[PDB]
Amino acid sequence: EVKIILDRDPIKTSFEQWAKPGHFSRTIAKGPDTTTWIWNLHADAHDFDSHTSDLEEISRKVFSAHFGQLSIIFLWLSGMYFHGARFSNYEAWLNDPTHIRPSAQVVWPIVGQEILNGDVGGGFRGIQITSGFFQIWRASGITSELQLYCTAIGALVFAGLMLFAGWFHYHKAAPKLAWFQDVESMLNHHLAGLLGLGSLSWAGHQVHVSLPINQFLNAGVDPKEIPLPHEFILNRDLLAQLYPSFAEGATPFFTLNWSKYADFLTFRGGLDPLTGGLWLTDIAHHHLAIAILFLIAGHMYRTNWGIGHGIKDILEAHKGPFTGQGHKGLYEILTTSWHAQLSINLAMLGSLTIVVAQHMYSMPPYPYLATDYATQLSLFTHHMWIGGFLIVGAAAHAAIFMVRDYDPTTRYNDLLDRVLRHRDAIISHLNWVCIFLGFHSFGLYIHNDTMSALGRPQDMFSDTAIQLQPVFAQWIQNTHALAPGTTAPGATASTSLTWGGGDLVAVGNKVALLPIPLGTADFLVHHIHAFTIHVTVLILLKGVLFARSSRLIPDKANLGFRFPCDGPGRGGTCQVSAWDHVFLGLFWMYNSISVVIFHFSWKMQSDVWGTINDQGVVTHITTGNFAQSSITINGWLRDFLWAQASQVIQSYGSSLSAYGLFFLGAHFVWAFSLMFLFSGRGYWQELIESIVWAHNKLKVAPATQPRALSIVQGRAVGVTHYLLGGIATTWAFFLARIIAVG
Amino acid sequence: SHSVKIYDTCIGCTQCVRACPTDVLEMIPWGGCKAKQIASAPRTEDCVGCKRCESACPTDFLSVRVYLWHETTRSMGLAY
Amino acid sequence: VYFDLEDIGNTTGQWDLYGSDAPSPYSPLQSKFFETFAAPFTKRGLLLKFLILGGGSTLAYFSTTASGDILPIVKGPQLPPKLG
Amino acid sequence: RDLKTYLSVAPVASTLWFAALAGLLIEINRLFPDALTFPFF
Amino acid sequence: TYQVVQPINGDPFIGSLETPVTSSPLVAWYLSNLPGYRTAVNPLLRGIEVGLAHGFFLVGPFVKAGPLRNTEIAGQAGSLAAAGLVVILSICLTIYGISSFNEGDPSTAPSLTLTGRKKQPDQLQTADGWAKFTGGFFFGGISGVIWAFFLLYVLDLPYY
Amino acid sequence: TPPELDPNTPSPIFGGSTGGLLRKAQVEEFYVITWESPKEQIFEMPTGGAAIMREGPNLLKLARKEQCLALGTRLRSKYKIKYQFYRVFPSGEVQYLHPKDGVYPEKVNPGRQGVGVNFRSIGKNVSPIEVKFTGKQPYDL
Amino acid sequence: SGLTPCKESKQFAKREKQSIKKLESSLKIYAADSAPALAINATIEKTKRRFDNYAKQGLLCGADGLPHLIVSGDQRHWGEFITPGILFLYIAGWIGWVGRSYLIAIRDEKKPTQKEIIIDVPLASRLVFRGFSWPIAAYRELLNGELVAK
Ligand code: CLA
Ligand code: CLA
Ligand code: CLA
Repeated sequence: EVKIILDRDPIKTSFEQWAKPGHFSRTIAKGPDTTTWIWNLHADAHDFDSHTSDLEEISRKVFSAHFGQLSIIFLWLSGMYFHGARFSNYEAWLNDPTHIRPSAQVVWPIVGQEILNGDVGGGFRGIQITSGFFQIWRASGITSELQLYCTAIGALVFAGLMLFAGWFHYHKAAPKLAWFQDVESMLNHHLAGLLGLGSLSWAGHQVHVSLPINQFLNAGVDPKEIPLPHEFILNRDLLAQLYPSFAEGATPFFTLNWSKYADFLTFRGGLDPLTGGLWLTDIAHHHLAIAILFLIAGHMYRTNWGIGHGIKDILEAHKGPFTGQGHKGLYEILTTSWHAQLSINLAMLGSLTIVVAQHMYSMPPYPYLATDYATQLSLFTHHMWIGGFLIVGAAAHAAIFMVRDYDPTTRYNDLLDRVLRHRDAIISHLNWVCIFLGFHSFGLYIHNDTMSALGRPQDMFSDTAIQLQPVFAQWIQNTHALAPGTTAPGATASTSLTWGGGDLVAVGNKVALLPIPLGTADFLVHHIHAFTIHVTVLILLKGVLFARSSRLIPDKANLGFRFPCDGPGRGGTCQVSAWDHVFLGLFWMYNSISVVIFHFSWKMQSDVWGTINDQGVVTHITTGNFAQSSITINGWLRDFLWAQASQVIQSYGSSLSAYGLFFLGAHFVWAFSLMFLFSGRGYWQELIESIVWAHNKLKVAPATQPRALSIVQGRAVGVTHYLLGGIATTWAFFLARIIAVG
Repeated sequence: SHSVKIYDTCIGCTQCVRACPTDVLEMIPWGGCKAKQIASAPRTEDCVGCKRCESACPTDFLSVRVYLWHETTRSMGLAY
Repeated sequence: VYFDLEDIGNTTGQWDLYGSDAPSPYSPLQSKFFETFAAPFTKRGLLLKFLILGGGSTLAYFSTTASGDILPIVKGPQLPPKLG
Repeated sequence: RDLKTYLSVAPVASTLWFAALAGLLIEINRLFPDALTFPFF
Repeated sequence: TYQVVQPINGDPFIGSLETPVTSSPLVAWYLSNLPGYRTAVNPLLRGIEVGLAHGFFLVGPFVKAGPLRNTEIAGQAGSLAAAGLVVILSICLTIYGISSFNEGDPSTAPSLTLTGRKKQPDQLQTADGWAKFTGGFFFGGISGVIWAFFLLYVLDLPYY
Repeated sequence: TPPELDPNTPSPIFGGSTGGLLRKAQVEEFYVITWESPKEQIFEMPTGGAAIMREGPNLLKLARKEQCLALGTRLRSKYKIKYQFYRVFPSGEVQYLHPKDGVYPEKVNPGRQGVGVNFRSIGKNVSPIEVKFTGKQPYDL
Repeated sequence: SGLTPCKESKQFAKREKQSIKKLESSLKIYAADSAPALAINATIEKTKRRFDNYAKQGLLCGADGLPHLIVSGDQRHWGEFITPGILFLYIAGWIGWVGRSYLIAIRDEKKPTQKEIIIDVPLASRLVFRGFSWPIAAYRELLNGELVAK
């Protein structure tokens, strides 16, 4: 076969269908008879494979939808750059980053809100931002508000192009099903074209704009005096005085004999003692390897020249004694089901966001990011939630595939088979591990609480009594310390300062990073992590494996992916559906992530962040109480929650009172969720009966018959507010705390 | 086991019999409606109580009702 | 593998899987020593009573003690708020 | 386009309505702030 | 073409599956020789062995992790607790048996051998046998604790 | 009319599943469903994952019955097939369950006699107090 | 009325005083001719105006130093509750009356729900000003106010 560009001519464009609500569904396009109609309209709006059964049409819908998504992201980026141009103190912050608070939002003087425009420094009144954009912009060598303004226009223009493309590829030239399926092609391009050229491109701006300008900023020269980026490209003299390797052209690269380029590219590693961020000389070099690597990787798959790989070939040839003919037929499944692809992608993109958070705190990439605790606590916590959510979404679509696309008669797999043929063995074991982890992580805490309360500190699990020293993580930690020179001779300093041992970095009076200690307190929390994660996995995997059938419900697959139950029979069968497993898994992801970000916040303030003076004396924020008081639930209640929540409950009258409002505001919607979660629509519908009576009495009863929320929606509404309330509370709590104290 | 009854309000649509997962109901000759048939619960010992029958009745008020009663192995839907 | 009404047991996998059926590997006399000395506890009922009454009073007996915590001991008691 | 008019007057009618209301309320306040009572009688 | 994983005893419509951890010759040999599976032996006899092994083993955790030692001279007394747990357990067993099996009743184990050799009537699992098993479990349990404790007095072991 | 009987007929090709019979089958009951297949075909097992129908008569033993009807119902549609299922017990007696009266239950048959039908339909039942202390229940009437 | 009028309350004066000093403190960092300064001076002028009006409109104050409202019906404080309230009931009645005028216009029609999710704005604009004289709902009440079926 030969891969090519395939499209079709115009397929309609009119406001006619805008005027017709629920047009996409044949059931709902007839209009409402009850208020249920309205909710269904929004819940089935994006269910494309529920609209039609043609794979070509569904594929064309999701393709333009991605253009729509990108359009928004570009419009969203356009605003952040614009606000950094009109309503910000970036130019002020650019001179004194260590003392001036970054702010990019001014509030109108109505009703008394102007109080939120607090003293952020630089003779500026506004709201302190924790997005981190200031450190990105300084890293890109962005000097003036003009350049941020130009990027704002550039992003807005791109937003228009993205939006235009979506219309063009759904209404004008719609890609054919064969085009979407060319996966050997797409992977080649996304590997080489998007990632390879993308990383290559940024490696260029760095070694021409970022690296030159950043050196000036660090020398201490006034930002307004620093030559524009284009003065470095034109006159190579400027980029020759600093980084003299530029004296030659393509040589030595072209003549190989690498390199005299060690001058602006190196494997130094560690952290810049003056900026607190990763060496820009390393990052530029880093993107150089990433480019080439992905450019190499972009030539694995065979297309139109017989050289490369057929993915279908690779899979089929991977079969063992234990697994059967497994992997055979996976290519046809993954090229035929969107949900199958989305599940894998969510699981992986979500997992990636989580490693990003752990990598950006321990290896601070942007200049003056480490000592801005307000941002670092926000960035880590933000990615933890984003990654956390995306992972739960993988379970949902894995389940949807099982219900909707799974067909043994047409697209058998054998690997997917067998798994279903011992799903009780997998779930029963995962059940056991969770119970073991629960007792052996949380039970240790309850032990500690009881012994402490009985006045038996020596009978506790602690560093001063019965120690549970996490030696495996400690040994590794030590190994990365002895890594440079010994294992990796090219590396000058350690990978991270958490592995440094006897190295510390400070910017201003604040600590950027230092070796992070590990003790019994860290042992207990990690098993708590190991525990909470497994239970989340249990709920979701159980939902996927038993999505189709069960000893209780032989034909669950016929009931669909999202149904309330199958009645009170068989003892009761509420929340048997795969949807309800995602619903239940959502709470447990929340439970797990919440104790993760609390683990972060306390550990950093207690053992890492704090004030340092020029005598070496380090004074941490909470003063190193993590080791002796995080090993007790009462300790978490008192020394963590009670103690640190004082900032947000004492923020009224201050610039941080909005956090005080959102603190209580989020407690409200959280408790509000409990009305929906603890009750059933049977009561509410009967209550509405008495209320409907009153309206009929006064001739003001609506034709659209009011109905209580569906059983599933009641759960959807409940978990949504439980999440919004709980997460927003910690948000207000975190930001108020870290902005006031930090 | 559970208790399941039928009423002369039945119109012989036959939908519940089609809805039942454990073959509890069946249709029998009658002369109270144009369909000339009516549902019957001759095997309530095999019923589980999922009410799929009720969920499928179009009579104003259900003509087939399921009154959950004493629990048995059959009704508890146990494969063990 | 099979299915005969004749033999339901076998039809429904009622197999003594890991069963031995082998002769006793235990040396005799040893068995006989244990068979005559552990015999009183094999009657049931009586064992139940022996463990309750015996276990109960044996437990009571450790009522008696020293380095448990029977000593508020010479320590001046606080007041310690409005007093009392 | 008749039809475009039709997209409108949907729940976009709510937002156009409430945005107008919000504006009016805001201007009133900007004009008469901190009012705890009706003092004209 | 050779798969390792097979239906149980060749019957794919029955619960379990055959895997290396279930039907290996090593696993089969080991499990068939535990005191529990010696179907043809005195239940009382089988029990004592279980008690002895279990008893002996229980002393360790109680003594080492006990409130009484942990640098506190109480020491080997813990073993005494272990002697208390084998009493609790014995009670449970006695209860399980009494409730399960009736006096007149016969065995409830399975007579067919895995291979269908109907030839085999079996076990305790009767009111009479179980009582014997527990009764022996106790005797062995107490004796197990005592001998471990006995070793504790003599000493020499690296942990304690 | 007399029901069909069996049984020595072969069973379908499967590899083994964990959803299979348990002790309940051994000591309480178990079920068998049987059918005739025109071709050797592949079908989704209620308990497990995937199995191959064997051309000609086929025999399957399942626990719980509902599993029997779920599979059987699938057999009727999807592919056109005629099926029947019986209740085994442990002694060896067997019991014909479905269809049980010649024809399927959806279709009205003259042989059938009504059970549990109240001719005073409606919710014309009496208040609980009326039967208080009378073992009866209002619907039973 | 165990309170003292705000005009003659020391606590009420201490609050105006303390508030102005807080805003003036912030005034120091920004220097004179400045945007924040003008913004803060505008809040200060808005602050003085506020307290001035409360005293001017005879509102009592509590030991706390904050005004308190009398809703008993006392004539000196209708401004506090009764006057604004009647204003409310007028508007609330207006909205409800217009809303009920729409449903009755809609009820005998085609698909009535169609105009409940897609508003008939020509019809609505025709009925909105009927709420101006909504308290002549009273005269509907003398006849066709509410349904007799229930
Ligand atoms: C500008 C002219 C235009 C017109 C007249 C149409 C008309 C139509 N489109 Mg096309 N479309 C357009 C532009 C247009 N589209 C563009 C620029 C894109 C790229 C994204 C698309 C991509 C697209 C897809 C994938 C599909 C259509 C479909 C349709 C038909 C369904 C009608 C409908 O209800 O749409 C919807 C009306 C709306 C008002 C939806 C608005 C959605 C926007 C993007 C939300 C923006 C996000 C928002 C900011 C989130 C914040 C919320 C928060 C503030 C609370 C209809 C003929 C569908 C079809 O063929 O029917 C089966 C279909 O599948 N369109
Ligand atoms: C790549 C990302 C991605 C994509 C493309 C999809 C796509 C889809 N999902 Mg999946 N999902 C995802 C991630 C994703 N999901 C994640 C991360 C989770 C875990 C929570 C889920 C869990 C999930 C479930 C349980 C279900 C889906 C379903 C669907 C399908 C229809 C959904 C719909 O109509 O939209 C409708 C959109 C709405 C009704 C918007 C509701 C607003 C939300 C609930 C609250 C937003 C609040 C906001 C964040 C902040 C508050 C602001 C407020 C005050 C204004 C569609 C194929 C449904 C399905 O049946 O699949 C076929 C289905 O039931 N998804
Ligand atoms: C704080 C309240 C709370 C607690 C304690 C639990 C506990 C548990 N959940 Mg639940 N869960 C909760 C809230 C809670 N959940 C809420 C609000 C939801 C709604 C979304 C869920 C949804 C949910 C699902 C879907 C699942 C669980 C599961 C589990 C079990 C996980 C396995 C385990 O750890 O074993 C260990 C048990 C503990 C750690 C409990 C504490 C034990 C104490 C400390 C020791 C014993 C005390 C003492 C010695 C006992 C003797 C006292 C005597 C006087 C009687 C565990 C029992 C999973 C499961 O079933 O397990 C496999 C499961 O799938 N939960």
